[PDB]
Amino acid sequence: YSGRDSLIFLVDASKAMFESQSEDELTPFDMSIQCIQSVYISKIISSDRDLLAVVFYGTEKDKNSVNFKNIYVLQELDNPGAKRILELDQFKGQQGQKRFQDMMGHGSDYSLSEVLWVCANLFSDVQFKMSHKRIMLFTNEDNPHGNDSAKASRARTKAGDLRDTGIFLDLMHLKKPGGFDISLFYRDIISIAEDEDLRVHFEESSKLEDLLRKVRAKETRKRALSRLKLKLNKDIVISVGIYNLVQKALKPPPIKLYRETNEPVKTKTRTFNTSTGGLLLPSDTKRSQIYGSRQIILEKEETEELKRFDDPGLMLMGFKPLVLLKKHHYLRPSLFVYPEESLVIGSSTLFSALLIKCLEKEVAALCRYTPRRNIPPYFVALVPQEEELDDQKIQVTPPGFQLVFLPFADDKRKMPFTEKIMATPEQVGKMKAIVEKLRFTYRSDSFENPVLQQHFRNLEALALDLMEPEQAVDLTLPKVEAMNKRLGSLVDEFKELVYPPDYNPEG
Amino acid sequence: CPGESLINPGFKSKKPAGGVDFD
Amino acid sequence: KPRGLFS
Amino acid sequence: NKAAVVLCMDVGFTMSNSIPGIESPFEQAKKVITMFVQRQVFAENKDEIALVLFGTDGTDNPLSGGDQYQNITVHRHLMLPDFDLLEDIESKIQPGSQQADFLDALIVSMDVIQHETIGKKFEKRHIEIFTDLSSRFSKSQLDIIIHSLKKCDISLQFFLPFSGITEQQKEGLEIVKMVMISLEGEDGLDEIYSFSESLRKLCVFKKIERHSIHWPCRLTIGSNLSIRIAAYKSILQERVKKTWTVVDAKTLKKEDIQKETVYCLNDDDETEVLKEDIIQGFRYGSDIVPFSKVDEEQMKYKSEGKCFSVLGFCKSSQVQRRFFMGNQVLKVFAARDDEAAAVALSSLIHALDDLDMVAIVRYAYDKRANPQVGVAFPHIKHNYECLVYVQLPFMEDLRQYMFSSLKNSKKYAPTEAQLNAVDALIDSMSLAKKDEKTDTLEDLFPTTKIPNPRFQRLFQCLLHRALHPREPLPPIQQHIWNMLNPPAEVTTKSQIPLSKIKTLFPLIEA
DNA sequence: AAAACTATGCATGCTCTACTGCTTCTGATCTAGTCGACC
DNA sequence: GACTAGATCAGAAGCAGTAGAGCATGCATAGTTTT
Repeated sequence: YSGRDSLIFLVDASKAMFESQSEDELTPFDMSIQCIQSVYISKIISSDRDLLAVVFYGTEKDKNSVNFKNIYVLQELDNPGAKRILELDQFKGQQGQKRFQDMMGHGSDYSLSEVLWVCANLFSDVQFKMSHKRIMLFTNEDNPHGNDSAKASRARTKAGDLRDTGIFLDLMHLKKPGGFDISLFYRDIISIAEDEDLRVHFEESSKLEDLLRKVRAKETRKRALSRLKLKLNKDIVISVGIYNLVQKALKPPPIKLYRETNEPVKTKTRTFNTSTGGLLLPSDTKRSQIYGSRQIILEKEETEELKRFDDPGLMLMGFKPLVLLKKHHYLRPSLFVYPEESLVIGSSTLFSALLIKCLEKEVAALCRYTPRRNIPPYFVALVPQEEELDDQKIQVTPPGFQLVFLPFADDKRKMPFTEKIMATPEQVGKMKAIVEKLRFTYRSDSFENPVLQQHFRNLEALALDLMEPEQAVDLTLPKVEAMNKRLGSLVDEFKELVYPPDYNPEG
Repeated sequence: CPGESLINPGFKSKKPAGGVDFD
Repeated sequence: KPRGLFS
Repeated sequence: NKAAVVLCMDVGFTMSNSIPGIESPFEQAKKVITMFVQRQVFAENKDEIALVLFGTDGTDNPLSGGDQYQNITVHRHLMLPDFDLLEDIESKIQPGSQQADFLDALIVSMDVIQHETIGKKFEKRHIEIFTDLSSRFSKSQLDIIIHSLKKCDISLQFFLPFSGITEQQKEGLEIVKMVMISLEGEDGLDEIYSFSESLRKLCVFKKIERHSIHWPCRLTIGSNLSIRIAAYKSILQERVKKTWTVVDAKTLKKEDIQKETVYCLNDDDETEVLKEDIIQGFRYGSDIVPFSKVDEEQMKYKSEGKCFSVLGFCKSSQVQRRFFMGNQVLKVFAARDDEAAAVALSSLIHALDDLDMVAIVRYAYDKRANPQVGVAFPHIKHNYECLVYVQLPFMEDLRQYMFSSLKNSKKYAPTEAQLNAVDALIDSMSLAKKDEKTDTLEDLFPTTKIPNPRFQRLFQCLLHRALHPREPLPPIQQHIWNMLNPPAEVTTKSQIPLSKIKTLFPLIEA
């Protein structure tokens, strides 16, 4: 999977798309625009290097390379930005609908083959490499061409050609007064016709719920941190890849701008001597350290040489029982080690055998790890990791090795001596009841970083000029009211049984 | 393929965060 | 109990 | 914290000659003293070292009297260790012909300690005697010396070149043993070290040590239950306290070099812009939206600092080690001098241990610290029990990568012989020994007890540069490599399995 | 002689700036084929 | 003959991650001054 995702938003501009079934409801055009804006925001937050486009079919005006009739390409394939969202915002309301009608027009005839041709031409215009090519059709007319059979055949042929070229097609049907049935025409155009997607739908498609669900977390494509050599001996060597399944998320680095005109400014740091005032090259400087009331001087090259112990890679040291590993010895986030056959052929078989036997014997491979050059070595343990899949066969635990760093003697600290007092069974039972009352199921993705979410919300509000930023609800805050309601009188009994009458914990 | 994100292909649709839900 | 020259 | 150590040596002729097949005792004592002073110099514990030698031609002592207390010199007074002391031991310390009794040396050492101890808070005092016991013993003041040592609370340690000796050495050893029994008793017998043993232990620089800051807080379960707790950092990536200082190559001074920052615009003219006109911003897609620092602080996420709340309790199976995040581990005990808090914490720990549960909690160091979601689990030992807290990941920190399955891969399916070879390799390279008598595992290669080689290398290079201003840096010490490698038995046992694995597995570089 | 105020060293967290490795875009070269017109 | 198209390799730029340096905040303790 290499390249970029290109997406085209086809929006129908027929009369039926501007009628509301109920007074308190959103017209199809409004829902389509809202979905497009939500997708734009999600793409900006997650993947800003992707390509998106917005086109209209059924309008009176035309704007395209081929100069077809009644097709207006509002936005060509380009990276998303706040300007495009602001431009789309002028069609959100009813006033926006009137503005759209005045600017473009609506209620005119059209041919789907020409629309698909324009979409294909837009796809061809892109000069980058595209991993995916997708089109979504927002419409509420299940029979766009019922009077003319030739137009339907042309549309089917164009859809088949697009499928052959490798263009995916999706139909996001919108609510219709009489119901939208896909069986009339859209079976052939739609790339995949699901077994359940054959009945008549009296309501908008469920995919719009997914589209409107804003995603505010950066998504990073698979990448190998390093490609190292595992050396069972001076003659036996295999190639492995190291990945980081868990990585801390940081706010995007701030940029420095000029106040007057609002354009980037570039910085540069230069060292100079005080007396002469001229520039000082790195070769005319040294390093010093004061120990024992004396000055020790070393050159930069020697200073970097001080960290050279062994060449980068993993060096085998033996095998250790898994019981000797301690959970409370965590020092650094763990990594994932996987085979790589590109550099060495035959590594996969040896790695698989090692993993299988380590799982069978419940052992972990102790190793010396040196990620890069001029880096002091560390001690790591490779723990076997089996492949675990969920109910839907979607892999949740990949197979390989888990690299966990082990601490040195310096990394540990001494704790003050404290006397130990043991609680009687009654207090333990009361606290057991309290703990059981607040039982809940935990998972790795049940919490969100409030700081990052708030930063993204503020940035979006500033970019799009919203009246007030959206306030993110923090799931990390304890639900004091719920816990108090659930526990009931247990807390009072525990406090009576564990604390003296006059204790005053707060003070 | 099943349960795939409609915004970012190649990635599974991450479910919404639910925080703590007592039994 | 290392103490003296060893501490 | 402070410690005043008086090192008493001798330069009598009895050490100037020894068996040619082994190093002379004088050389061993010199090496031990050098290693001790090196460790003290590179470990800034503010300890004081004095040096006295008995058995020299000269005489320089606070107390002279008559023939007693003679032939002894206080070479170096009590003060902080320095490279000057290393130079002094390198050259100034010289052998001699005159003999001397070590009892006079001990009395003069205590006199020096008593005189120089006043004015400073030296909570510990030690006297190390390096002698061969060849000289005769003037045992006439043992009662008073013992009484004074007990009154002043001054510890005594002796070093001898043996762990086939003359009767004089046997008598000296017996008198030494009696003195140690009088001072402490049975345990004193463990304080008589040999030169080889001292060399073995003092071959590594002192590990970097830092004192954790006690962090008080309140563990809250709901809104009515609170337990006073104290947290300390237990495991963290230790770094070097000192940092390299940029100095000029010619004048060797850091006052003549400074750093300047210049801001300009993306234009041919290269216009210069002051710092006051620089604003902060961020990139939103293909554009840049200004975001001033003041506005960012105004709209920043504000939370109450110093919070330790229990979000909930979950089964230990649901929390996996591979998800642990952060760069520290916290040990949480009850508030000091608080029995009620200790009882509450013990009850919680015991309940969690019995139910096989852990606490998902919210942790915030202070107001400026970002909130974190972590896991606290019980840690019960035969003597102390507490909680261990480790950070947990967020939704944004999880990466969903897909990897092909290896178990059901036809291309990379191992054969039976390959599996047998791998099993033999694993068995041969075992790093743990199963003692059947106690049915217990013993660690052959404890990694946690190995000092970091980085600091050892840095200190060795700094010392070599200091003592040899103009000389290339040496190679890595052999003992560092030995301690960074497994015992020779493991390597020897793994040769045949490794050769078999190499034969069975075809590996071709591309 | 005891209590209150202030100074200084160290721990902790956060943010900002070099340096190495992986991935993708652009340019330069070669090799193979196509088109024009004549005989 | 002239010209273009597609395959191939290397060089350079962008981005990710780590290490090293610097700057706020607290407080622990001791020292000094006042009553």
